[PDB]
Amino acid sequence: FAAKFVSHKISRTRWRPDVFATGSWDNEENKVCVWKQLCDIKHPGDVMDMQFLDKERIVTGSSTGTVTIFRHHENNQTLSVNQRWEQAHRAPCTAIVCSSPEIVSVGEDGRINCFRAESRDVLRTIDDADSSTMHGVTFLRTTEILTVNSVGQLKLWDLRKQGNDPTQIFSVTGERVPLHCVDRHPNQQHVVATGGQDGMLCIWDVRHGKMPMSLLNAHEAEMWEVHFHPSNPDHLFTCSEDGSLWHWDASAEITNLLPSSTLSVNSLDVLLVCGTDAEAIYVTRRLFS
Amino acid sequence: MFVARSIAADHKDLIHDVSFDFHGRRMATCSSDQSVKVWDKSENGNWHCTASWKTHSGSVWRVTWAHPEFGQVLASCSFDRTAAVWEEIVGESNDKLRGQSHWVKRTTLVDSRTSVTDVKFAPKHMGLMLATCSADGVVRIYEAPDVMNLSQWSLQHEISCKLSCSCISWNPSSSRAHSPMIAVGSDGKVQIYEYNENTRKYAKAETLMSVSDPVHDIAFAPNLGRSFHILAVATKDVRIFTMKPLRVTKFEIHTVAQFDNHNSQVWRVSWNITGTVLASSGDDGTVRLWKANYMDNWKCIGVLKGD
Amino acid sequence: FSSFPSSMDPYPDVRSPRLFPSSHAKRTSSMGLLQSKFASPSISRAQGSHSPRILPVTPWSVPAPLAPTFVI
Repeated sequence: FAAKFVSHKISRTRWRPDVFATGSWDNEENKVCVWKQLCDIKHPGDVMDMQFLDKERIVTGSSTGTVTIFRHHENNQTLSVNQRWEQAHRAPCTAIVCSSPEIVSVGEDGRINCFRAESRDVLRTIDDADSSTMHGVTFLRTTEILTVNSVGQLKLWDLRKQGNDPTQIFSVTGERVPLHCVDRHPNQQHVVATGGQDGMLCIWDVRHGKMPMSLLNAHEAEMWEVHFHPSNPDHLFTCSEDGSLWHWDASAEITNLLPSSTLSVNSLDVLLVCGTDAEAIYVTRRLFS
Repeated sequence: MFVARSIAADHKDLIHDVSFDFHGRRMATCSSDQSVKVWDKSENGNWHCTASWKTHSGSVWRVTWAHPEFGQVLASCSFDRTAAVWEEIVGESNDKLRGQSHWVKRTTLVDSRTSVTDVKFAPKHMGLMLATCSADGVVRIYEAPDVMNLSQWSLQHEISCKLSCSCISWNPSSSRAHSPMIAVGSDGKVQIYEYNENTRKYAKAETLMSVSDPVHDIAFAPNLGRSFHILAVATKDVRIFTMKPLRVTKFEIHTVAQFDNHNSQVWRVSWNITGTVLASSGDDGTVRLWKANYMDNWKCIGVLKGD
Repeated sequence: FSSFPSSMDPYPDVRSPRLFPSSHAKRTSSMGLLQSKFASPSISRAQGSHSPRILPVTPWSVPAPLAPTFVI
């Protein structure tokens, strides 16, 4: 575990499409670097959506509903300014996921606006005015979607058919937390689990009823993020909003086993980092040990 | 990229007052051209004016911003004998965009029979409350008794002063910890004021003595973490007074310091957000920043100049 | 207890609506400014100078039967 602290309260970083990049809020120049560092780029506008759409291509949605795209030709170290959009949500998207031919996005006010590949024309839009902050977003069976508002409100919706209604709705008995964590299985495109604010372990069976298959509180503060193994579904580890990843050993344990005791964490992709509530500075580099 | 440079106000006539919002991101200006300008500090660091409009028929001396809990409200003060309240308006259709912002009048205060020198919002804890002082020499306090009705401005109180110069400055102390009181500096003897228990009237607790020349400005300092209160006057000398309540009467003043290194009129006195730093400006064209010593004496940290 | 006393005074509900009941309230010897403002408005409804001098006269006397005269 190497923690190359580089003095930026980092908002995001992800595994290479060793290889990696990073992105950060909380500065004048909106901060994002590649990699021991490749392409440390400045831009105006935050980082809400983040997906390196090729080894060159790289897209990013920003705070004002903005969506910036560029192409990291690491060979010439040049970024082709791929795509721009002014007002998506002007809030940011409050999660980001991927869909086939389009980003499975959602925002706080809920402007589900579908930029797609070469769809500089934003054609499709479920412009349902989501009242609470919709921060839960995924493709389930694309375009099966589910907007989850900040009442944790996991309403299953659609985008492939038309009409702005949602297709279904998942919810806990109380509606206590706001949206921070969910869990679409790599084991199955139907299996999910609601990671919530008490160190809250909830499990959402789509195909087998829809009850709270779990309710288990282990971590301190609100739902941070996790890192699943990108081919080992069972192995993961869970944090809370200070950042403290407990080694939630569902491969087999959970303990005080992070390089912990810090502030918050940035963003999730591991094959390695996660993301807590305050999005702060941390690093790691040995993610199979 | 960021640069701080000189910027044109866009006012034909002379600028009487500049005020910051709560965040310090926005600035309001007023001038004798009868227009109020609001500046936005862009995230790209250049001040750009948000809007300018013709507020009054006669020169606008003073301006102030209310607490951001109430909303975006600016109060103005003129030689036309009126104070106006304005509320910023932005409209967006329950769709992206569609929001338009323009200056609007919530209300007018006609009650002042003469040209008004100053207007100040009271502390946020009090509610929407403001004071104003005029050539009639009558301090008036207006309240909005309903927060919802920003047009509903009642006249809470009227008290008599003397005649000539004027400035007002509320105690910014959060209430629960402290009582409301306000200093008025006109011309020359100046007497402040406090608030009574349930008489619900302002009384003259004490006066700030030793004032020299006309009282150009007065400000009360934020009393954050200090039991005692501090008020500074820019006469044609700078003075700092320390108020202490102790416990009929319950007031005492001391004079902390006097400073003449301006050698001339001190037009503006301003405090820090914390009350840590005082500033003074004058006809020398110098702006002095002040710190408190461990002894509670003031020292000049440094001087900015301009020509 | 002043607030309680005021509430008790307002509890009488003598009649609707009267400046005579406003005077029944001034019986306590304490008068709200709002009433003064209303009186000024009524006066408004040389006149300004008289109001300035009349108001001063009212201010001079706070004794019973004086406020009523000042109001008149």
